[PDB]
Amino acid sequence: NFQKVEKIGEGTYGVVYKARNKLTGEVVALKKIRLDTETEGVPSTAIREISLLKELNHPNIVKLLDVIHTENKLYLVFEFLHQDLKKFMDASALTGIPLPLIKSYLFQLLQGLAFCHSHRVLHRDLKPQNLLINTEGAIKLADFGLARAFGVPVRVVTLWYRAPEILLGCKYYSTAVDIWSLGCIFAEMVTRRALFPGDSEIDQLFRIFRTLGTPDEVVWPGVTSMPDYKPSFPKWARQDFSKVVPPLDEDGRSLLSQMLHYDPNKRISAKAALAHPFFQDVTKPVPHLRL
Ligand SMILES: O=C(Nc1ncnc2[nH]cnc12)c1cccs1
Repeated sequence: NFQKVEKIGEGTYGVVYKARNKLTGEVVALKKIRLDTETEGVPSTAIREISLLKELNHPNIVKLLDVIHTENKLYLVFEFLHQDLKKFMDASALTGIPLPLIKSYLFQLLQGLAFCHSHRVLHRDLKPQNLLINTEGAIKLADFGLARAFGVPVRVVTLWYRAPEILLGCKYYSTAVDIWSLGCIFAEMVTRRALFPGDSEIDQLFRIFRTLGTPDEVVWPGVTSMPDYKPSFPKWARQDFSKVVPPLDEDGRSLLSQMLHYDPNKRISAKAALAHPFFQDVTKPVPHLRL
């Protein structure tokens, strides 16, 4: 029922094609979901989880158009967008993305997050490659909720945006994990360099600690009892944000600090972040996009 137009890439869960729906003419992103058994068919809890996502609709969430479970295989049909934030950042490297556009994108992403989180759905794997942009100035979160439905594999899956509680082996993390990832992405928009580009779980942890300080029981009650916490972690002091994300203004640096609080219970929520004075002068610029 779908004509493949071209291969978009290898996604987190399998190959993704730009395709045309033969009975509506709609152009879509068609995602084949890799079965690990392949042979046993689609686990039923995955189908039920994914089916729930068909209802979690918001303008800043890439729309799940259809779920097709046939021949004991799984395909997801998503709304197609022409650019991603990773590609847009690479393109804007000389000049950087203008503040007003960073601000608009951050605000839109926080709306999408606050919607999802109010329904107790997390993303868990936000990263620039899953932040998609249209010609209208919109940015939208892709693959929302797929991590809970299918798992997140090691394969390399980037660790750069992973929250510290996940890295310390917490099993029962919260919506705070997405706020951490979006804070990382905010910082990368501003500086044009990834904030914490680890190449292993411990390198990721120690890059975080080198910037934000090694966490202790003062800033994060309970941290020393986390599964993968080690008393022998090096004890680094915290750096100034003014060093970390120049030339971001005081309001941005305030917001960023709250999004990168170690204690997930103290980390700002998406709802609260929408109220932050950083967004007092937010607008919706139209991006400069060549397709
Ligand atoms: O799926 C990807 N990119 C995508 N590109 C256009 N529209 C999409 N809607 C949902 N995902 C989309 C991937 C990018 C790189 C690998 S897969």
